[PDB]
Amino acid sequence: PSLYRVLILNDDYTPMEFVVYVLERFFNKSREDATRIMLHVHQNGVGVCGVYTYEVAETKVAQVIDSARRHQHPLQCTMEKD
Ligand SMILES: [Mg+2]
Repeated sequence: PSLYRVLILNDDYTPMEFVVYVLERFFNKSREDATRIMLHVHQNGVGVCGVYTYEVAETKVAQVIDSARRHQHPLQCTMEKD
């Protein structure tokens, strides 16, 4: 039962608030944690949102893209074997 990391990539145009909204909503973070991960990514260029089983991980990558495309932001999100 291998696991997979769900990451988001930093870009220069996506609002800070939407990134915080995303983590709170799709990754189940309190607003303190959300703020941390968002700030971390902003400086590091990449950050782990969470770690799940493959398909759980897969659903979360898809929901972040589908969501990002509706707010019309270019937030990049993908996965990788933990
Ligand atoms: Mg390990």
